[PDB]
Amino acid sequence: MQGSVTEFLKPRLVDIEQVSSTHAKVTLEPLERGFGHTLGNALRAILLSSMPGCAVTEVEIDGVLHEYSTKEGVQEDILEILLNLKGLAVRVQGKDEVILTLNKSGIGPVTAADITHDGDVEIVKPQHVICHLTDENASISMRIKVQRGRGYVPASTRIHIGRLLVDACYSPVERIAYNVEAARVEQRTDLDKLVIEMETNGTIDPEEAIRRAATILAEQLEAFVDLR
Amino acid sequence: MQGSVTEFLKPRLVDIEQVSSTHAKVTLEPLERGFGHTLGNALRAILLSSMPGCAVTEVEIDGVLHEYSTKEGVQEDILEILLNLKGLAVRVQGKDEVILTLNKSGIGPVTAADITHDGDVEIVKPQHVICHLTDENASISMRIKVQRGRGYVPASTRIHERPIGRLLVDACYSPVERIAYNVEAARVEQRTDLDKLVIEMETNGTIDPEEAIRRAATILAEQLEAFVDLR
Amino acid sequence: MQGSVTEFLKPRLVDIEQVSSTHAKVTLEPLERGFGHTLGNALRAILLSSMPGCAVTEVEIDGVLHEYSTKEGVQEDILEILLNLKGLAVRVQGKDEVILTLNKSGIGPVTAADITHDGDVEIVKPQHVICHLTDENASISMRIKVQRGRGYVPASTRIHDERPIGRLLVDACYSPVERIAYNVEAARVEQRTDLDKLVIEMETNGTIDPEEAIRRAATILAEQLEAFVDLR
Amino acid sequence: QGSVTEFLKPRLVDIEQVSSTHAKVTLEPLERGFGHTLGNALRAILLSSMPGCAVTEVEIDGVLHEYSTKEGVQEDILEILLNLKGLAVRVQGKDEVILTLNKSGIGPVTAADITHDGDVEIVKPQHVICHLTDENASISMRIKVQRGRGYVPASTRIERPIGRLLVDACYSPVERIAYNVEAARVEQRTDLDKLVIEMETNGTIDPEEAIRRAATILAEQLEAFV
Repeated sequence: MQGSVTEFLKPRLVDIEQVSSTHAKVTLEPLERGFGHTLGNALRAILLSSMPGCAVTEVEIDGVLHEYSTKEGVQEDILEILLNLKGLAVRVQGKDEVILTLNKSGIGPVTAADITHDGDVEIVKPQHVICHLTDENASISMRIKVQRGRGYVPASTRIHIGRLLVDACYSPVERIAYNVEAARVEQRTDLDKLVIEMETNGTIDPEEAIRRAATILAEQLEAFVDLR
Repeated sequence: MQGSVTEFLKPRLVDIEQVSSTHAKVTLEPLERGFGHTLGNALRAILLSSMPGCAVTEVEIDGVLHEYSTKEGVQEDILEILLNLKGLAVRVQGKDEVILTLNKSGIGPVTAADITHDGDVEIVKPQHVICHLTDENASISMRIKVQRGRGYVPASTRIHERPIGRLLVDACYSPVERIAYNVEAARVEQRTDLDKLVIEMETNGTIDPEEAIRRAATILAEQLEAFVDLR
Repeated sequence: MQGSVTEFLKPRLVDIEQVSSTHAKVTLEPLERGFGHTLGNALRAILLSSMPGCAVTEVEIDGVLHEYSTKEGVQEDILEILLNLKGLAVRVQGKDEVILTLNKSGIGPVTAADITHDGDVEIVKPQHVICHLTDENASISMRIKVQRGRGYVPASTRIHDERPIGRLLVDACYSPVERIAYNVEAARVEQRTDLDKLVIEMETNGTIDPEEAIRRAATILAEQLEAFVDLR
Repeated sequence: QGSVTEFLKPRLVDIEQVSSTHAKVTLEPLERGFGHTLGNALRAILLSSMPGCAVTEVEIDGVLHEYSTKEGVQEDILEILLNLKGLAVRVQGKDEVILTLNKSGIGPVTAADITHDGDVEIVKPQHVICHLTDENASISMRIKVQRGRGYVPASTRIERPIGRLLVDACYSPVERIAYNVEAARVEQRTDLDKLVIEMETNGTIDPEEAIRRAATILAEQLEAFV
């Protein structure tokens, strides 16, 4: 090449290792010394708190008046059910609120697969157990409210009829970790590669989780443009 | 939620408090919770290591063959002069290298103000003493090389050249010297959650506080180009 | 149900076991005897041939004229590159044709991660090697055409034209389903004893999710039957 | 997937009744490979999931056990139950209908002698159930016809005894199925087939409705994936 004063060498998503359906290892590579931790800490903060996502916020179970109520033909208590509903990982098309209906009579587990198939709704882990009906004459009929939000708004902060409130885990990102490691490139010798380890709820893809973290970051800096 | 700026309020340079000529307190305000430290740490890392800046790298003094003493008519030894030249804070237009000539005969201090006025070269502290000529028949004539760079770069360079440069001085190209930040709850009255990031800067004068920030942000934003939109 | 016309248990996606990023095991459960193989064979046929998906159809490499010509500074021959481009797994937003540009100068592998970042495009396996530049003065600049199609249409089945000169044709593997297998297994239900559970083993190219691959197979099936299920 | 109409959907294009209980239905616009896909799907539904009414119980006056024979009837009670098994009846919208058969005279007591019920349609009225020998002979029975699936034997059911008799239920409205894919010569394109489904029914079901019910069972199984 030809120049006089170098000041670039930007990283790019170079590899994706899906350890599982909800755990991956993304690696941004050309990283000038010190930039591993700079982007690593910036992103880890965005991923761990500013990611969008859908989450169950309310549930209306038939016969259940309040949380400390009773469901004779159900193994776990209503509280345990709301705790089960919190882990309902759902990916919805574009709406910011969708009502899910769950009708189930029988002996055995009432899983997320028993939820009424809505075309515009995606159930990440259908094998996710929400209930366990004990007797063969037992049944549950509930309307699970799923909303689009950010972060973690628990039941407390509110201003509210069997409307059962459930702690909202809106964030598609469950656990972020990063390592800087020497990306021993043939060319130079001082370059690193940032390895971002993700543990999502499935509702978000690793690469899109990164491209949204970067977008939140870059947009915060919009008022400090200065080209070059 | 749609395109270009969502729910997230964005920060902007809201105030600049120059504690002195080289120490200031910049404050970016509308900051959603958690963004104070996110930008604060991102920027503090860019400011503390990726800032450009000019620095004296070589000096050619007439009569002086090498860094070890003997200069007839000058108070301080050549080494002390090179150490003095290191502190020469210069802000240049757009040359990654400019040669400054300093001719001076006369009793008293040879300051940075005596350097030959180059149009594009801006001398931050003209009262910066480089020398002290003892007798009245004493004089120095040197060509000070000023280069653009980043970070510290020791006198270690080369191994074995029409144009030369006899004496070498350790280059501390960084303009930014020390960074500190505080998040503090902002004051807007309406939403009273919001924070304001206060970035405390101690520069070498060759760089303005706001431009130091807008360059830090630009290095950050450009690193993210493969995950955002630009490029 | 009340007057009764049904008298039959309907299966539903009950579990998804992602053996890996591109291999999963989907299981539809309440299945009346004989229905495991009936749906299993129906679906396996739809999945194995009627699935949509994105695929590289054309490529325009700078300096390369014919598909059987040389290249300065690249390890593998142009044919090998087109074969490499076939395995480019890309997931695009909403578009039946997107042009991807790949500019790369240097030494080492030119992977899918080097493709110019389009917002519209999603590159499934960025570590996918497309090239290997031998000398440092070596470089490739190509425009890879990615189209939305169905199943697999070989180069042969594109023998006419448009701009034959330069545009190198590549075999299109539109379907994101590389291999399907199914097992019926007794779903040893709590009370019943005639019920099975259909286990569909999938080996996709990543561009398609297991459950959506099934819900698209079922949709192709159900829609074929539209003239015998309603139409009135 | 963007989805929405790209494949050539087939439709019932012709019906060739080789006889009263044997037909050849043909669904035509069929993209390559879809002949066998639908052909095998349907053939499995037709061969095992079809409804159909069947005689399950019979209450003959004077008769108690199957070991009885009757005063005035040619064939023994067992033979009569075996005759009742072949009673092909098509009922409106019910899962159980009681048929009454009163008959005095000499000659065959056929399905045509069964008391005309509005809902009940008797497919083969000339179907012989009995043969009364003397002219003072007569039978009076209530034949129970139920809706169900597949072949459900009498052993799946069995003061002391109730009224009487049980008969092996052959609910399946269809006996045998066969299909051929054959290239269609549709005057549009050329890489298309036509599925020919050969049916041998018991008469209680029409060919086209047998297909439209097979397709409906199929499509409804896929409801959770559509």
